[PDB]
Amino acid sequence: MKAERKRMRNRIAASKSRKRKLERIARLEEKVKTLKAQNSELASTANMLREQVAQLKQKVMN
Amino acid sequence: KRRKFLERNRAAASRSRQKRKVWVQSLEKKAEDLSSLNGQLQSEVTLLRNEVAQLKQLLLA
Amino acid sequence: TPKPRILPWLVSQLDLGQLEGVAWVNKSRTRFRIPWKHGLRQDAQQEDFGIFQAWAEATGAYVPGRDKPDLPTWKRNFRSALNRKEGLRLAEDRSKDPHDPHKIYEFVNS
Amino acid sequence: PKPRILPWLVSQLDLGQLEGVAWVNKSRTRFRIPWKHGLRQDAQQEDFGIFQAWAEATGAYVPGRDKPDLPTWKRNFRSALNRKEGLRLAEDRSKDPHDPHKIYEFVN
DNA sequence: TAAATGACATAGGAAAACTGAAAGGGAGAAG
DNA sequence: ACTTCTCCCTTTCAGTTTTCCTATGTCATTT
Repeated sequence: MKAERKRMRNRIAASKSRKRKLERIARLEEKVKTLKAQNSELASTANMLREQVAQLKQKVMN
Repeated sequence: KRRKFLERNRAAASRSRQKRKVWVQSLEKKAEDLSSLNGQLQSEVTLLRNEVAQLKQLLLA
Repeated sequence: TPKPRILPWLVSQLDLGQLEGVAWVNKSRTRFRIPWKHGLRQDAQQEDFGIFQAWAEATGAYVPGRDKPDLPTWKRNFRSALNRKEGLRLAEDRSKDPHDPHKIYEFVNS
Repeated sequence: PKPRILPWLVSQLDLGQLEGVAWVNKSRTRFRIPWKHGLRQDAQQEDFGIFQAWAEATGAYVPGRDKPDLPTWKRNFRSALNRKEGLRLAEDRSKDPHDPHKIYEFVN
């Protein structure tokens, strides 16, 4: 009448914990997907601005 | 043969868990680096964007 | 019937060496070893909880007949007592070792 | 000055100026004290008020740089009551999820 | 048939509170 | 005015016990 209920408190918490752990992974998986995608877009813009540095140097130097 | 089957499953669950953990650690390290890589680009774009405007507005136009 | 202090009591169990798996591993009595099998293996006999249990009955926490065994608690209290005993320390944690799990403690002073 | 514990505890009870701290028995024979364990993150000095009151009352916890000490205030309060033969616990709800508390009764 | 793995329910832990029993203050009371 | 008690709560002794979490053993399913 004391120990039997107490195990229940433990399993429910354990279930919350196992489930919560998975969600943290799902949230984690989504982030790697967002980061690679955002990052590639930035590398191109870094290059686009970079192309100009070579381009302006020819235009300005003259 | 009951005891060996249990001993075997258990070693396996451990063999499996260790594998799941390394992947998760492998995923997080990948995660730190992309955010870290993501970080350089936001700044580099900024140095470049100022570099293009400062080089372009003052020196030519 | 004064309450036994844990270190002296643990030491005599060692010297008499009656409980299996419980014994010095360094003949110069400085490092001893305690059976520590996980309380979920079905193939578990008290043999794997003899010290945790003995100390429990020894302090009157576990009075056979009145009480219900509780292997996890016996083990938890035993480990906790040793933990804050500054003058003793783990030295090896073979706890999850497939063939004879155990932990090995060692004495020190400074 | 310099208070005695039983009379002081009783006045705190009559005034009932501190939540969870009151009589639970018309004939003011049994009272109750909030006893939440100081490790639940959902605990900051409101569940430790009487232990706190006694500390200031005996001039122990002078809010001025007397860095709070929940553990100690609680320990000393429990200890003082413990060796007060004529008062005794009667229920230890201390680990109760929703209202941690202990209920003390006077040995009428 | 035998490893892997997903799900559960329990067991194991590090830190820090918490405890009864037992020795300590300390500020008045006694002498 | 100075020493010894006392009365009454504080401390500490020596382990327990909570909290919050993690790690395993054992199925039931997959692969």
